Amino acid sequence: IAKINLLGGQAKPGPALASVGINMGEFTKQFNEKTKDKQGEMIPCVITAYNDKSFDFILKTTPVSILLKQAAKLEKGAKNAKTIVGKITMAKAKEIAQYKLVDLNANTVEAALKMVLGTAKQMGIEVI
Amino acid sequence: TKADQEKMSIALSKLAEEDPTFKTFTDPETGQTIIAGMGELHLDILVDRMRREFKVEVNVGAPQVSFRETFNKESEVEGKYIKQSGGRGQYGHVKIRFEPNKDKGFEFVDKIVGGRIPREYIKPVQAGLENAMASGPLAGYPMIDIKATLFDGSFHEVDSSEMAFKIAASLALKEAGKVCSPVLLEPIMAIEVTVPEQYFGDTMGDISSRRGLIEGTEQRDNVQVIKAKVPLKEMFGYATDLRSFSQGRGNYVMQFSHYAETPKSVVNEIIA
Amino acid sequence: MKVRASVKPICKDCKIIKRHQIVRVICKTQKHKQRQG
Amino acid sequence: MLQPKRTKYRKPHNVSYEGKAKGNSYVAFGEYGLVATKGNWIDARAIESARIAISKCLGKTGKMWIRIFPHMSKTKKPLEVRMGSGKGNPEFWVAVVKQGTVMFEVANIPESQMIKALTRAGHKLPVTWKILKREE
RNA sequence: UACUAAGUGGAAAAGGAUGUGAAAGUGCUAAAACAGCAAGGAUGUUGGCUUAGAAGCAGCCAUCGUUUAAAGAGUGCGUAA
RNA sequence: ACCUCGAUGUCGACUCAUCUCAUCCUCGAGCUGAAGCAGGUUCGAAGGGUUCGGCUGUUCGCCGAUUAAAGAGAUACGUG
RNA sequence: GGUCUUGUAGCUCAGUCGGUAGAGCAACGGUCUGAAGAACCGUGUGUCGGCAGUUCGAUUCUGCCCGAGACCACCA
Repeated sequence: IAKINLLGGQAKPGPALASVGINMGEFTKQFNEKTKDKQGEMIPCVITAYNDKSFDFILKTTPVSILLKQAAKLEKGAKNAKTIVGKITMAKAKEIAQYKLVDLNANTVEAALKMVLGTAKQMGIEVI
Repeated sequence: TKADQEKMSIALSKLAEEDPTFKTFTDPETGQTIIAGMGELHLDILVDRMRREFKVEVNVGAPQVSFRETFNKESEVEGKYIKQSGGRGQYGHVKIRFEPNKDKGFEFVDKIVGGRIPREYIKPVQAGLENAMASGPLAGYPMIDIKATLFDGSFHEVDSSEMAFKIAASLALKEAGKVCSPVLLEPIMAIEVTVPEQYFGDTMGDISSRRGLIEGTEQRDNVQVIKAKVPLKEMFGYATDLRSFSQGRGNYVMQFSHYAETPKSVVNEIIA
Repeated sequence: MKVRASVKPICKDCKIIKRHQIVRVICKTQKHKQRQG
Repeated sequence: MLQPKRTKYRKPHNVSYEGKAKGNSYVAFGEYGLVATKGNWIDARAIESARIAISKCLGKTGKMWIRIFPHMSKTKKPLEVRMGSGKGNPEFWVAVVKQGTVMFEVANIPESQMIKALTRAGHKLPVTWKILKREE
């Protein structure tokens, strides 16, 4: 409920996280400071009622799908999934699988790799 | 009526004394009375007062947009003018190339190398083209950003004074404007409609009623404000349209965004 | 209430009924009401 | 004017269109064919209306084959005329439809498109259309 | 021995029909068929493009891959998002 | 080309009007791209009603004004 | 329904019964011209109404169609 998909920068515009009762500044400061190490990469974030919904936040473990674009030797997204630009090594895919290992609701290397393949078969890059 | 316009000016000048927050002008663009106030009932009672106290009885008008004109490339041109007038005869043959392009304005190029025309007739045709660029074939709207390149010309014996070249150039420009099927241009404006998401669905509905541009939303620091690219002609009724659907809970701004070629839905109205 | 010569479910909710051997079509939208056939 | 180029006679006996097929009782080049359960005259107007109804919903991949042609014609006497002057001039061309014959066939396109096209074009003619599948 | 619910019979066309009775091909099911009901229906996934905002769901490329009886860029509804 | 021409009173105007709804209004009601007012569409529905003047022989037709609305088809386009 | 005619260039016109599409004007260049009128040479335009045949070959010859033009079609 009221899930937000936002970047690692500010949190002012998104009318899904700060539209439940959490103050804007008091936590946008904390997010822009703590997540500054991960600013520029999207982190899907979710919320729930604590006892009045004054402050109850959590963020999913960051998926590499946003960085799968640059992993695909690209600098900006592509409409078609049948276009090939560059080649991606296997070590990058292994690091992607291990990075989202605690992110994916399951845990095993083959499933994570196949899921990345599935979300990349549509993105425009075929994983190795 | 002319007397109606004069008494409108007398009423509005005195009405400005009673209410100086509106502005009154005569448009050099259309000649209508341009009255600028802030609301439906406000303008209604303004006209009521000027028809009761000042006894000015006039019907409602209709705002319009100047819809400037551009066009495509011409063949070269073929301009001729042969008439026995002007204290003598007048003969002139001209062929320039006149290319419209919204990047460069009037650039005149001269390419006389065999002596087909003296330099005394270069400035005349330059001036003729410069002053004839101001009118168009669709509705007289200016034909801007066109470059001229003189290539060929011919004059007669001791006849054929200067004005023959200018008249021939004007005829050639008229024919060229007719043949290339010109298109029109209107100033599209950015409208920053302000509403704290209370009437956002109404905003989309009202925008779409004018074929619209609804694509998303953005927030300014205490509210959400939506950018809409809107034509100028449909904004006049859109003011009361937006006011009505938001129930008087929305304000915006109207500024010149950019000049965009008129859609064919506007173009079909010019053919006669 | 409208009259035609053919009645098939135009929408996914346009069910067909025969009240008193009188054929009608009923759907979620009140635009989608007809009776004949 | 779906006119046969050479016509030795243009004023024949009108038509007796009732009768069974004299050939082309099978779908040869197409995959769905239009069978007629009742013969009739068809003027060029109705022929063209049905043809354009089929062609509007005809896809780029599909191809159509005609199995009929207005080999016959029809005259028309104007109003307020006393009976007997010979015969009128042929005003148009008439395709004769024997019952049990196939008039049009379609192929090279998915089945849904074919059946939808046939059901769509079925109401353009008084003849009770019937669908027929691929034959040999 | 059967049909009919229209007084059809005892007036009619194209078309429509989830109509009735019957016949035959085949499937599922008492280890419980279609249900309803009680439920889950998740995941990369605002996948990427589009318009600052179109991102389960305007639309477009792929239209898949995992946990898995099962989960669909989702079955539709509802948003400019 | 049909009974009827050893006659089948036919144009128009007034009067009797009557019938029918494939209803114009009044009415009930459904739906809507039906905010209200103002609507549109549709089913039922004949109980009742559906204006007057100028012009042309004129019902036709034109014009003007007016009413909830100022219907249409029939009776030898009824009525010597 | 017949009796027939008409449609050709940007305007109005002929159309070697098949052997071409043509001036003038609309409009342009040049030439002569006390000036200017003046006249001449020639730039340019042509599904010859459309479709089919016929014809060595079609605008022409034939048929059909469309747009237009005149002849009658409810009585003792």
